[PDB]
Amino acid sequence: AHFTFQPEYGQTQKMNLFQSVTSALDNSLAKDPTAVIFGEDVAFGGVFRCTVGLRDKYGKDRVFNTPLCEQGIVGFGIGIAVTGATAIAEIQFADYIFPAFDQIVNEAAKYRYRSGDLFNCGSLTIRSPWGCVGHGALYHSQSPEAFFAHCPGIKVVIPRSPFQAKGLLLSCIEDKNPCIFFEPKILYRAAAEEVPIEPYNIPLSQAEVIQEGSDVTLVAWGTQVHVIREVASMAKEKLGVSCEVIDLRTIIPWDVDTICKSVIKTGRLLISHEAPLTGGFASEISSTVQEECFLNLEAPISRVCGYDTPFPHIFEPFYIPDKWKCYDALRKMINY
Amino acid sequence: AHFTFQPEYGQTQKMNLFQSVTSALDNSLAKDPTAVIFGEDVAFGGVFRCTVGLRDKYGKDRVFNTPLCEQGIVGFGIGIAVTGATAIAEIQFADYIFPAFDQIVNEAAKYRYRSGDLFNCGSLTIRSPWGCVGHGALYHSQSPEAFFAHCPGIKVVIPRSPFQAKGLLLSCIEDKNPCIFFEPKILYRAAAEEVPIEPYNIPLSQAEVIQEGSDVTLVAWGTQVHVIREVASMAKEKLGVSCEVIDLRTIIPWDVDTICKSVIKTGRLLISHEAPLTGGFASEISSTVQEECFLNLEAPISRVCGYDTPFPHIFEPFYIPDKWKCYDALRKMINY
Amino acid sequence: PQFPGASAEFIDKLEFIQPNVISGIPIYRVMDRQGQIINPSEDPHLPKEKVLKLYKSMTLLNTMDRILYESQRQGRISFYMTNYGEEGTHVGSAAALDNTDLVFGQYREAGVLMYRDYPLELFMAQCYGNISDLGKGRQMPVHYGCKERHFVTISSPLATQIPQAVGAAYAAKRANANRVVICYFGEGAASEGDAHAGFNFAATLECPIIFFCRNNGYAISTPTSEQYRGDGIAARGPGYGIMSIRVDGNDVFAVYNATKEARRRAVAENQPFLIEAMTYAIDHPISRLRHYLLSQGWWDEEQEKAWRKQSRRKVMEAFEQAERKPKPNPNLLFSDVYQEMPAQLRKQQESLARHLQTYGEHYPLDHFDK
Amino acid sequence: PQFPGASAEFIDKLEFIQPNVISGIPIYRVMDRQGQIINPSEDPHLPKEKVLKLYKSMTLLNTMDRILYESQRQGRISFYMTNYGEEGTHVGSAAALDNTDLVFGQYREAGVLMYRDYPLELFMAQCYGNISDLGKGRQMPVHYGCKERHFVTISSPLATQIPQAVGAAYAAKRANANRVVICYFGEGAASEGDAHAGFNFAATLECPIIFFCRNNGYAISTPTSEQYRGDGIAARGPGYGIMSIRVDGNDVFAVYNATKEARRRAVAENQPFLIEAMTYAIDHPISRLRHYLLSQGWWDEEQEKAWRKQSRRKVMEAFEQAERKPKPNPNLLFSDVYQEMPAQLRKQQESLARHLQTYGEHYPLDHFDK
Ligand SMILES: Cc1ncc(C[n+]2csc(CCOP(=O)(O)OP(=O)(O)O)c2C)c(N)n1
Ligand SMILES: Cc1ncc(C[n+]2csc(CCOP(=O)(O)OP(=O)(O)O)c2C)c(N)n1
Ligand SMILES: [Cl-]
Ligand SMILES: [Cl-]
Ligand SMILES: [Cl-]
Ligand SMILES: [Cl-]
Ligand SMILES: [Cl-]
Ligand SMILES: [Cl-]
Ligand SMILES: [Cl-]
Ligand SMILES: [Cl-]
Ligand SMILES: [K+]
Ligand SMILES: [K+]
Ligand SMILES: [K+]
Ligand SMILES: [K+]
Ligand SMILES: [Mn+2]
Ligand SMILES: [Mn+2]
Repeated sequence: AHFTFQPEYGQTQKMNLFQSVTSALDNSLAKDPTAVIFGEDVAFGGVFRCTVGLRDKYGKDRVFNTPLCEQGIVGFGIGIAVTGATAIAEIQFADYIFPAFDQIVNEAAKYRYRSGDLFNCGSLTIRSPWGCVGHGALYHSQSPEAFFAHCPGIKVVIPRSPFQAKGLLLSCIEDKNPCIFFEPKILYRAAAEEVPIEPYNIPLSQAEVIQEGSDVTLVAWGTQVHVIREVASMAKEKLGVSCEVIDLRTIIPWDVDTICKSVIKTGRLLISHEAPLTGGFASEISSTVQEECFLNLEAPISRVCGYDTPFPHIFEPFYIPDKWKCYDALRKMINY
Repeated sequence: AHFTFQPEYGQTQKMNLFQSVTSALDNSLAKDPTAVIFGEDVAFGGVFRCTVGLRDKYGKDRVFNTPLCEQGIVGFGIGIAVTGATAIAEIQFADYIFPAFDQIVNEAAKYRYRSGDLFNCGSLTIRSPWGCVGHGALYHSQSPEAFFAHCPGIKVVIPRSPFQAKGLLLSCIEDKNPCIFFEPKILYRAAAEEVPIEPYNIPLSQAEVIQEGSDVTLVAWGTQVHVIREVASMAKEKLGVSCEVIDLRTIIPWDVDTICKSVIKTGRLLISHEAPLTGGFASEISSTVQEECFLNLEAPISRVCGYDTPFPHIFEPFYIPDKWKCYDALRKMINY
Repeated sequence: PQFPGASAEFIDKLEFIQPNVISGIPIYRVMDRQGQIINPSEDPHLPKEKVLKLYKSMTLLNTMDRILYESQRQGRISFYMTNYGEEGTHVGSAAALDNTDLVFGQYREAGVLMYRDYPLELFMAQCYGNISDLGKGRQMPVHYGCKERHFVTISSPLATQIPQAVGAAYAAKRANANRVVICYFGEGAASEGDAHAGFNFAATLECPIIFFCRNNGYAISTPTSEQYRGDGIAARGPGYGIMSIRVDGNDVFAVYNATKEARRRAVAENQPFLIEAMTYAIDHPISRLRHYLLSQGWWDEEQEKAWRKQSRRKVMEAFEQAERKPKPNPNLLFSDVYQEMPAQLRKQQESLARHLQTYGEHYPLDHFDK
Repeated sequence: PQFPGASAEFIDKLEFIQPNVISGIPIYRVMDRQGQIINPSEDPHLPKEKVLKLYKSMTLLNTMDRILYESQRQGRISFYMTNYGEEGTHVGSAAALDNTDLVFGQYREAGVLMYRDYPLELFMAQCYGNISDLGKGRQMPVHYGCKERHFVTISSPLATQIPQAVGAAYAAKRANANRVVICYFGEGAASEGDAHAGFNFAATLECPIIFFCRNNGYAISTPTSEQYRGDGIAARGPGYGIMSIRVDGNDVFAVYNATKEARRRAVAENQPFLIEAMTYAIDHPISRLRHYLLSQGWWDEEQEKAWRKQSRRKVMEAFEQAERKPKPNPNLLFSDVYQEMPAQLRKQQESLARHLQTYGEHYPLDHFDK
């Protein structure tokens, strides 16, 4: 495997990431009688098990299958939400969100603005499996967040763990704005961690500094947080370099203040993501940090990203911005 | 109006931008017997007149109306192109390209790669009206280029004038890769210029330095080139500042070398575009220039872009990155 | 034959199923062009007050259209779509709904609002983007919306409202609302992928929705011969399992009757209905209804003249007031992007205010509020 | 009735048109489960060599499936979709095409390739992403393609190939090709917006295309009761003006006959045809054909045994060779993104080569070519 997963709210239970999604969804349906969950194959529990047991517990009218039509799924969800009801749509793989792109970008995102707040689809959340999985090739690997980051009026949120996933998904579901929640599918069955049984929230638009450091700031999200955590460890052991490791968590609106404050301290930034470099979200972070922290920068901001190709099958091990790529970039940046 | 339009190949004729598109299309159909043009309302000459006379000249089998379905129009075009025939699809407003997003991003862009070059849709071009028009509000104003810039396998091209439009459109039509050509609709009937009657090409992935300068590099595309040309004039007269003015022309793949060479000389860069700031293409240019020209930068790279909202109706004059906004940003940057 | 996908016999000869397009689904009509009821069993016998409201709503819409169309030709407003030929489809269907049934539509639906007593002042406020506009001047003209009157704000992208209308209907089912959703769209818009989505979802998910397709034979320049090759839109409904009918869109009573029966059954059965109303893209709904009124003794030329005058005055008073109002505060360009305003969006707003403090003479500040 | 959108009479009574779903379009069948021809006028009388090729193509596919399914369960390959239950729809339709008719499909179409003599070595090369793969190892297993055999490379996103197939057909019309395009998709995929696009465009643009919908009653876990409410996919065709038929997908002769007649008419008339083949999601096409062979005196248990053995050997020889081949040069991750390689993409490739020179011990370099 290319990563290693490692590491107040009442009773907890060990949960993997799919279970933690199920738990968030269950808590949501229990406390919100309007809430419904729908999409392709969600009734029998979903192709990644995220809705197991929910239809039996809550009823066929609340956990149900749609026809095979992503533009429909999203338009339908918007419609539920326009009435004030909580609509939790599933898109089976993030790779298949694009049919719904017009509904997301021209409708959901603009719904409140264009109506002067007479109508909204704030109670809509779209969740979808995301990111590489070792062998998913072009259409089971994609990381689409940068496509949505250019669209004012939607929130895009990506967790790094089961604890984070449940708190962030609850916040998406309860947030008064249409949210896309991308679930890193490689983590669904990876290692478990303790997750509270009862509902709790992790705030949107807030990055989390998971390790403090003074020489360089490393920023990522999803599975890639675990890659940069390992890179921090490699840098410490091999170079005596102290790395501040930050999980961005929310892509938009993003936590500009946390990232800038870190870079003012360290004077160096490396941003990493599986998505292709060109037009990737790292370009927005780099641009912004350069604008706010120009005088503090000791070296050029580094982006270690996937290459500007479609996501390959047999070449995946050569494509991903792995720990060795991140490490080397960091080494050069420190030597600048 | 918010802009002013101003300014070897055989016989020329004065043409506005729509006429120049018509002329490119006519030349294409004359010399390529496979070429067909299709989309909504193209048969009677199009809602912006870009196909006037073409059906009468070339036949109903070559210039024809489709049903009202953008996902169909693009899928259909891909299909024509898979056979080796030239397919020139029209999307009526760029704002309505999003239904076709899955066909563009998951199909057209990946067609060659995923087949190992057994199949391709290289002979596909999608042209669409683009950019603000003074009163187009949410759905007749959009600049979608940054959404497509994150997709390896497509080319995105935007002209600033009738001469440029015809040469760039011919190159898109003849290029062996699926191209999106965005036509700045505010220019369709604005001022004419001399355009060659016969076919000619302007290269893709090449920026054009339209005015040489030594104090600051200004970069834009489309109508915004005319805004920065005026800003250069304001800077010279009011501040004694020499501005190097660059039309990017091709969004992807973009001419990194031309922009970096300019910034190595001037030490300052301001990038401007009508599209919203966050996730806009200026972030890619800023990031990259920072990476290549770190030691040459005398000041933070400026982005003067539209705000991070949907494109408004009555507030348009306050929304656009006009000459005064660009000028002020430049003033501050020079004073840094 | 034991196949899960379909219920059918075997057949031992090869036979393709042919479309029946030359002999299509017939066009339901209640009154002829002289305003006479053809079949008394089909008379809705609407009371005089209601029939006059239908007539006045249709003619007031037409008066508004004339004034605002001219305003657009002069560039006083930036865009306008008229309702000519669609007055009867919209007022007749609206009259068959309950006042709280939620409406989705697009560009030809102003008559639904007019029937529901939407103020002339607010139609005009939207078209002028003035301070009275509850849409805060953000959308192009004729993109109307009213929460109070259950009329979801129009958007330009065609057919997007179709699967949305279905979701709203599904929600109303769950709420045990005894409410229907109606969704208007043209025959061109029916070519969009989102129409297939909406039709199919409404059927499989058993939603109380009326699909109301206006077929006027054209989508901008495109005749229906280039739009589809089956028997209009009505003939698609059965293939989705949707109860369907075609009606004469120049006959308010045909439209009313079809809509009233669709509404009754949709709410009771939780099943979608499709109505395809045949109109002309522009023997008019207003004339036909006028002949009906005369035959009952319910109108005359004196009333016609006085109403023409009164309605022109009401429209001109609203028009003049609308033109004189200021536009909203430019600060409103930044609100409602999200419910709350993100800090980075507030920063852009502050950047605008700083810019206008220095460069304000170059902006139309005197036309905008505060 | 003078309406441009439709050809129809008036009707003076209100009547909704009902779907006929309980008595659907009948299922065309040529032979019963014991392999007997039901109606001699429907016998295609295919010659013995061809019928044996149908049989052997179907059983070789099934043998391949068994071996590769197991390989996937063991993680030797990363993904696999079987053809079980779909052998007859694919081989029977493929046999009715001209060898140069262009095929678009997705995941259940390997039998078309097998019929067209695609080498076992190349099916396996794609599934292993090895050096022999003309797709250069870039796509997931079973995403086959062959230019030489006019079989357009499969992609994962469902229904995208439908409007593409229509464009290719339009192009073939213009080329005066005397060529058809066939487009395969499942009943689930037919719910996508792109299926509505494709169907409608083929009709209005008059394209020589056969739409071949496999209806096996399920899309992953979703039964057709949750997928649609009309009478399968066949009943949608007439609403688009498309000639339609339903066939028994376990009967190679029914499939062949429907496809052969659709092809004949599509090329001649420039009009689309829809075939909906009813199958089982997994009284099998191979058994039925086997009974037919026996009744003609064309096969026996000795031949069955020897072919089973020979085909297992051929598949195992290809499987073993495929597993032993190296994967392609990692440089191939960068080519064919565009036709040419942009300079900035070459820079990324050079960056990879520099990285592997230093960190190469951490990568599986010994498994990849050069
Ligand atoms: C997705 C999209 N594509 C194109 C347009 C441009 N457009 C505005 S109206 C129209 C024709 C619509 O025809 P129809 O639905 O039949 O309604 P009608 O105008 O005839 O009432 C078109 C193509 C649009 N608004 N949205
Ligand atoms: C656009 C998209 N959405 C979802 C998927 C995931 N998916 C792969 S196969 C399948 C079911 C397809 O059903 P059907 O078309 O009936 O074909 P069958 O598998 O029954 O042969 C789904 C939903 C996909 N590949 N593409
Ligand atoms: Cl007037
Ligand atoms: Cl429009
Ligand atoms: Cl006044
Ligand atoms: Cl000025
Ligand atoms: Cl085995
Ligand atoms: Cl899949
Ligand atoms: Cl070997
Ligand atoms: Cl290692
Ligand atoms: K939400
Ligand atoms: K091209
Ligand atoms: K709409
Ligand atoms: K596909
Ligand atoms: Mn129309
Ligand atoms: Mn199926």
